[PDB]
Amino acid sequence: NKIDKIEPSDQKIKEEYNKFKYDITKQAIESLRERIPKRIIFFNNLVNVNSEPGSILNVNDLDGVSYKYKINKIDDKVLYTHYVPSHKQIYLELEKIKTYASELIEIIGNIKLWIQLNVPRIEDGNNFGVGIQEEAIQELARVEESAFNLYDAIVKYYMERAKISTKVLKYPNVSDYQEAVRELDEKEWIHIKITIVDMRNNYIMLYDLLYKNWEKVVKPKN
Amino acid sequence: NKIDKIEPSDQKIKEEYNKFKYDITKQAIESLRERIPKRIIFFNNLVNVNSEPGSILNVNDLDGVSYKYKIKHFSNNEDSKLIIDDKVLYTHYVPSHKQIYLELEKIKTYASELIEIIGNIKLWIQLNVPRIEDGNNFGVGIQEEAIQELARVEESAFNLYDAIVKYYMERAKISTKVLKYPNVSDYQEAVRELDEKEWIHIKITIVDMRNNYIMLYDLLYKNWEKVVKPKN
Amino acid sequence: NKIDKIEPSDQKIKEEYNKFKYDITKQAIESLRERIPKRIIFFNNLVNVNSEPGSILNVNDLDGVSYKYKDKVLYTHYVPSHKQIYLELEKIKTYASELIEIIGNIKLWIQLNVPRIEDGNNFGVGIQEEAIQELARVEESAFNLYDAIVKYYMERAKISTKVLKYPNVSDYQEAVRELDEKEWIHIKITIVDMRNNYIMLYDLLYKNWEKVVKPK
Amino acid sequence: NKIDKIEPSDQKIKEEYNKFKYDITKQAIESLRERIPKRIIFFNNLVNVNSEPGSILNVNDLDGVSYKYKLYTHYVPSHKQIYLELEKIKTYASELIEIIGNIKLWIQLNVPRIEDGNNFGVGIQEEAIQELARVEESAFNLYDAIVKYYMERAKISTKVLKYPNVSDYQEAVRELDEKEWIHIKITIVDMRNNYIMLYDLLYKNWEKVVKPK
Amino acid sequence: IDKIEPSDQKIKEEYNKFKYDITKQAIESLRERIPKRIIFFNNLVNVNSEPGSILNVNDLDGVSYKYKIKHFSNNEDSKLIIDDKVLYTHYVPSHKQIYLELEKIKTYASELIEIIGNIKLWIQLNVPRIEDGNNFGVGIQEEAIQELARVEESAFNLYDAIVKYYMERAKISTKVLKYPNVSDYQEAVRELDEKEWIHIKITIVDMRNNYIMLYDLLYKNWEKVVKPK
Amino acid sequence: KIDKIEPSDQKIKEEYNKFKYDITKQAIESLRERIPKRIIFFNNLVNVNSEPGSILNVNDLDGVSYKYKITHYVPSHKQIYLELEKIKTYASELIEIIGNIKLWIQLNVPRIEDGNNFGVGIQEEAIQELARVEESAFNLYDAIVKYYMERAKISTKVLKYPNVSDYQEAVRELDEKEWIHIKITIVDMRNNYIMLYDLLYKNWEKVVKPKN
Amino acid sequence: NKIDKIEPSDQKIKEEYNKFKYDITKQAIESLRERIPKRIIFFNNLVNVNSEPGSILNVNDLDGVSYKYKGHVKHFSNNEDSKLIIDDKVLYTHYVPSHKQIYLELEKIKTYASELIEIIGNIKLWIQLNVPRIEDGNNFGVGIQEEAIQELARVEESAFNLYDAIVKYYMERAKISTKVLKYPNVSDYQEAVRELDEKEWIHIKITIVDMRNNYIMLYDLLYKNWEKVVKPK
Repeated sequence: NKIDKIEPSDQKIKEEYNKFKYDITKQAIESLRERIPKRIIFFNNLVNVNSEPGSILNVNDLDGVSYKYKINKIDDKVLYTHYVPSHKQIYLELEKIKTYASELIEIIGNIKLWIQLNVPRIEDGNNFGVGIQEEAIQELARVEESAFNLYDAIVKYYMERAKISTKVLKYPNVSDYQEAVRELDEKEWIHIKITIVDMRNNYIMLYDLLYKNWEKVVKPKN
Repeated sequence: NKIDKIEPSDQKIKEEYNKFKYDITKQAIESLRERIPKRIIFFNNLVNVNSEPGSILNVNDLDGVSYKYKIKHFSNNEDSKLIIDDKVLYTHYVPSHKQIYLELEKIKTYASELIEIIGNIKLWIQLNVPRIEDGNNFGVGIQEEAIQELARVEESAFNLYDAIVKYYMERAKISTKVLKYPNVSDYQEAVRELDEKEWIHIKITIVDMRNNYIMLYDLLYKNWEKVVKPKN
Repeated sequence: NKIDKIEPSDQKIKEEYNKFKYDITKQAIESLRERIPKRIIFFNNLVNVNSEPGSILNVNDLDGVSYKYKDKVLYTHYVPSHKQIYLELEKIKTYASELIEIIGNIKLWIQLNVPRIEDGNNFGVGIQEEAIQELARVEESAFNLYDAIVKYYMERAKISTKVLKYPNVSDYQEAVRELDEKEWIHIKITIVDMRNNYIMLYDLLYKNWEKVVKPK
Repeated sequence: NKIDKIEPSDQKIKEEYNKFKYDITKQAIESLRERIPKRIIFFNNLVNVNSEPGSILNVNDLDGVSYKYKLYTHYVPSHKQIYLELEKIKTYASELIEIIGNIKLWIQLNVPRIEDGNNFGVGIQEEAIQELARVEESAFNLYDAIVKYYMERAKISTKVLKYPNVSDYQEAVRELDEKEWIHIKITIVDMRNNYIMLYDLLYKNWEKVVKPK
Repeated sequence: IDKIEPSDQKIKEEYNKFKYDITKQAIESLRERIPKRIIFFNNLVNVNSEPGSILNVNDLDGVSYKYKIKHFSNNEDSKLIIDDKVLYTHYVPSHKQIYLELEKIKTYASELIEIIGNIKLWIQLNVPRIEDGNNFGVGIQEEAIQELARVEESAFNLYDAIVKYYMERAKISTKVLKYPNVSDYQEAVRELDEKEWIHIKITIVDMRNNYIMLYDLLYKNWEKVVKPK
Repeated sequence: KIDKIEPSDQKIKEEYNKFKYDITKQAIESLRERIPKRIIFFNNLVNVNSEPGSILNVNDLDGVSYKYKITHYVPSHKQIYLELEKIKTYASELIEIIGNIKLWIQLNVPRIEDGNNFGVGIQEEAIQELARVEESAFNLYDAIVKYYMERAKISTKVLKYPNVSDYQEAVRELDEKEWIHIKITIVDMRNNYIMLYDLLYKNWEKVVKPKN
Repeated sequence: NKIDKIEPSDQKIKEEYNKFKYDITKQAIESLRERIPKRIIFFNNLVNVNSEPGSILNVNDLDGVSYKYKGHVKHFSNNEDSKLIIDDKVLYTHYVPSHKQIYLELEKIKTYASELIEIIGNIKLWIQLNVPRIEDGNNFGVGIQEEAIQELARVEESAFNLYDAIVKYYMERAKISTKVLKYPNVSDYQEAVRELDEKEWIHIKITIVDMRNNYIMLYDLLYKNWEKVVKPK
């Protein structure tokens, strides 16, 4: 009543699948030999490890005047007596953050998939090297998950900033609402810079982790 | 009060039941030999592993202009406030993202077929769990691990249907805020970001399809001997 | 510190109680020999395992035009309910009602079959607990369907309220459509989970029947 | 650092205290020999185990027309039928809480002095107290759940008045009533089944519940 | 330096007196205060009562304190505009019967926290130096403190719950005024009062039963609570 | 590279060592004097010898002077305000005293080694209780803001519904709750000081030298 | 399936990578030998351990009168403390200032938190880079390394949350001030503003102590376990 072999029946698909496992290995090795070290230097050029404290995580280049509450005393924000514009400077920086996050997820996802495809058949005993594989997969997914949540967090920034702006329009002299907008912008600005450092450091620990344990990641058994 | 057989009494049902267990095994084997490999190539053809970094998870092909706030019902009164049927009424038009709609429809298709295929492979293994015994059940642990990984992918795809309703609800809510507060520019940026978020989530969903289909296939292929006969 | 035996004092009650334990066992065996297998085949006929992928969990047979935004007062804002989904939801509740009755009595019978607590040689009693737990999970799972149905109508009503207030904000109308499409899928997934739960319970009891009845 | 016995000082209270321990034991035994079997047959007569599937948990006896939404004012009445059925539930739950609490307390009063080893029978006692407390807490939550029904039904009814043509709000009232109707009957079955498993559990492990050592 | 006895000798004595005074109060509670309260609460909810004679609602006034479809005597049952804000003159009385019963509940809870609190503290102060092994009696001490703390914390939450009753009753009563056509809002007030009435009585039983299981627990394991080693 | 991490600046090394000396000084001073003084102090406010119900009562609570008045305002409970200020003082001094005793024990955990570190568990047990009481006192500042915010909300409802009496009963019950909560806090102060002191005193030998 | 070495192909990249690992070690050692002890004494100078009880966590230096409701910029100067109709919507000209004293103190907190995040991240990364190749057995010292990394991340996340709490302060103060404008008859709303400011003043000072204590607890942890943190094998 049964056959118990599950090789793909279509021989053309069987080759395309095997070509796929080859192509991943290329991308995985390629990321480790070229892409990732270059990205380490890239983010380091943005947040140099040798910087003195407070020279990275500061708020001095943050424009606190161009994008605050304004009064007016084929169109735009001119038919209204008071508007509250968005922080274009933070917008431009957030756009860069998403690019760093996308390219990270692509790179990490294929390296993680490659290690998963290298996990051997489950057996009893002598699978200490498999734990190393699992630790690497775990750390890769953790970094990947962290970058994935950035896209949703950015929508929350605009939604939260907009809510406060409505309150500023209703209570334009209650100053704590305006300080809240400023503080929201300053917080997002700091979070952006901490994200960039996390990029730099994550690429480094992931590269260092895989490099040290490369022999067990590839051949986890004898 | 001491009978110890519970085979179905109806011989027609006994036949229909046994045929059902056969059909499961049949469909499960077919999914592994053809349906899954075909989809591995399919999704890879959509998000190729050989793509250059940033060429998959980008937003360059997302129309960010055709479906933003503009300045059909109630054709006589455009962009106005009405009092109709004793209630307040906004004849302000804010369109949906026709581009995202078409992509979201395809996602549900990928999710539907995944639940059907993965669920049956999971069901087949579950129905293949042996009688509970003490000891010598290491192979049962392999069965449980496979069922867990199969169930995780299945549940992840199942959550997509509910999440899509939230996209339209969330997009609709913010658009109301743009209509009430055209001065708060962040409400317009929030709509813009929401579409960008959904566009990225769509593409990451497709990659997860590709990768889940392969690791599940690769996992089952490697442990196939213990998944079928966990004790002999 | 007086007398320490507790058989029911009224002898007529003792008979009705013993009769009750007989009536459960009959119903429990009957559920395993006929009621559950008959229902497994029924739900499979609704979501057949032999269907091509996507032909089960789809939305092709869902009417998406008859019940969208278009008598009691001299009104203009009328928004009907999805009569097609209503009929399917009514069928779901019967499936859930019949499940709780069938599974609950099988569970009670197994509970009544747990022996006196003793130390050791109770591996089969652990099997009994697994069966009772799995039966209770399926019972609890089906039980929550009634509340989920109330939420569907409530959620559809709120969105429909939003469509009346913002008749040109198109995403509110998409949200109604997607809500109905979601329920249509959930209805079918509910039927699959019914089918799969009944058989996994049946397969579980069948394989371990000896330890379920005589764990010692 | 003075005196190390804590027997009650008042001899009249000491007598009343022991009488209470006697009265508990009496009530508990009476509950197991008469009160619980009597209710098992009682609840079974309301939800007979021999009923065909769906004949218990149905909605056929639920009035779905008398209590729906009605110059012209418009009111929304309560489901007087569900009111009537919910009142009985609170009666069933109250009598259960009274009965189980004293049986649970009696076993608690029968838990021995803590010793090392040979306290396997105490585990039987603990298991029994756990199940009694579980059933008691389950019945206790019914009073708060009933207030939510009226609160929830009132909320939806407000929406029907505000949006009298959005029919899903009217379906929500109907569905809520059908949900409460089903929950009522599931509660009655849970009563029957709880009384039986509690009685069956105590009967089987009676020797260790009374003499754990 | 490695000794930390108090430098002030008057303080050092007062501290020893306090440990003595606690031991005094705890024993008094076990010998007199607790048994008296066991009988007291039992006289309120006698164990010999037939089922339903305790947890019923027959003695609850459900008619005197419902909304009748005093300040601002000129405009009765009306909506006003004062200081540019909305004003409702509508009168809705409080449930005076439940108020009197709740006041007693707070008294029972206050006396419980004081009595149970000192017994718990006394046992805690009797925990020996932490050592490895031969600490089976310390587990008994820990078990007693846990049950003592559970009863104490349970009673402590009653003060907060009583505020919620008045807040919830007022909220629903507000809805009855806004929606006199929604009959379920009127049913909700009734059920809330019936719920509080039942909860009050179950609280009284829990007082009775907690006093007994606590007294029985300490008496049976008294030897290990004082000399766990 | 190089494998020493003594502070490079010789001036900092002295300033740092003086700090660790000052910590030990303050912690011992707290255990020998500050804490026992607090035990007697709080006991004199909630005497253990009090008859039941004489502590946790509401008899001394002014419940009429600060109710809804008559154009209509709603005043604050000045009596509770004065008692809340004292509560904050007790909590501040507690955090300061307990924090240094906790910090000193944390600074006294030895170098990590494998096995024969039963005494380190005692240190951890002591730190856990010290932090628990400190965290409990820390939340008092936030809880006080909630009192006024909650009281103001109810008073807002009383102004909107001046004849719905349950809203007025809610104000009264809130004040009575805060009055009781204040006193339970003082007892918890008294009891925590003793349980911490008694715990440290009994296990003092292992708290200081957990390994010999 | 070919070669299983993944050294960077460009020798130039290997130099910047190796230079980077050296530059971290420099920064980490510099932080442990100089930066952190300096910070310990600094925060101690703000909340001195030798202070008598209640002299630190008090409210005596808090201006609670200058900024309550009767460097900002008053708007709608023609209509003061009134309701207006602007862009067909509701508007309250009412002026309610911020607490400049709390503002200045919060600005200092953010610098303390930023410099902490910068310092801790490099020490943590350095230890992460110093965790050896995974091997079976003799990895008791790696547990020390992991424990050290764990505590470093806890402190780093703790400081990170200060920025959001500061946004919450202003939002909370603004809402209550809104209530004071609507209900000047409810005296408890005015007390809530006062208590909110008093709460933040205390939280500011407790934050500074938590800084001080975390810097020393991290330094004390690394100093005592230095041999196993660097060479666990």
